[PDB]
Amino acid sequence: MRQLAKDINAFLNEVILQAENQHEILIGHCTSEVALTNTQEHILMLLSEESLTNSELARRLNVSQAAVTKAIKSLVKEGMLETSKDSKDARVIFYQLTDLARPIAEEHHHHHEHTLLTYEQVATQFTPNEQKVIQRFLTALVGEIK
Amino acid sequence: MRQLAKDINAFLNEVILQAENQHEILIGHCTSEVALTNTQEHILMLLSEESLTNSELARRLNVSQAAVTKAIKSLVKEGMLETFYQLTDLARPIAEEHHHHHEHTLLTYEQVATQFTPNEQKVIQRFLTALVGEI
Ligand SMILES: [Zn+2]
Ligand SMILES: [Zn+2]
Ligand SMILES: [Zn+2]
Ligand SMILES: [Zn+2]
Repeated sequence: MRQLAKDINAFLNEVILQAENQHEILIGHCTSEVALTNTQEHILMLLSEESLTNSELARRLNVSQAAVTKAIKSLVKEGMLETSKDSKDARVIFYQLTDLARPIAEEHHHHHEHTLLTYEQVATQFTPNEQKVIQRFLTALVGEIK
Repeated sequence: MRQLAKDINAFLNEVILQAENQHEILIGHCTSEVALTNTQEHILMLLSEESLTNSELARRLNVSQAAVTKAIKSLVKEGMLETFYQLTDLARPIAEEHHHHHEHTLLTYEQVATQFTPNEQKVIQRFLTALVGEI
């Protein structure tokens, strides 16, 4: 058996461990001045863009409506979200960010960018030809996992 | 930005999705005729090998002691474990199935690796190590 087979198993183990039960991996520490859960921040990021329903948020976040419901209630309660109505949105009423939430959504967005840039750093340690090999590997691996 | 950077992010999300709550990914269906969580099966597998404290199990799976303990209490309630904790006869085929599932998983990764040359495999190895190093 090739060493790589064992490396793949250990790698997947490490990924899951690093995910810390969150629905996503982000590189480095959150820098927000208000401590919201990762899921809460991600919601603020998404809603800073799309005015989604709690049901649509749950599908994207891959969680239960209940969890989203709890997240939203907390966000409304903590003054991160408020109800609103305006000509730019078809919805009769939706949750939009308050001024307090703006920097949070922005920070979480920056955190996603930093995460992608980190993978960019990793990718560029390899030649374009080598990157292609790594691409083929991820495709074959993900094909067996799903 | 290199597309590979985005592919990496997409891949990690898929792994996390596939590992729903579990501490590990396994390939294919669990063929146990019993509806235990993956963590429960894994704990049975380990205890089928040797007696371990809940603290030790937690270090083995890299999960909280709370996670291990809850799994154990359920296993006891389902008649899989008894007082260290030791397997009952009901649990034995399950621990065996979970071990076979692991073997099948490694064999699948072997099949993946052998789609690449020895030199290509090294590249992929360096990649895995570099990626984890940054996480
Ligand atoms: Zn943050
Ligand atoms: Zn996020
Ligand atoms: Zn199983
Ligand atoms: Zn296992």
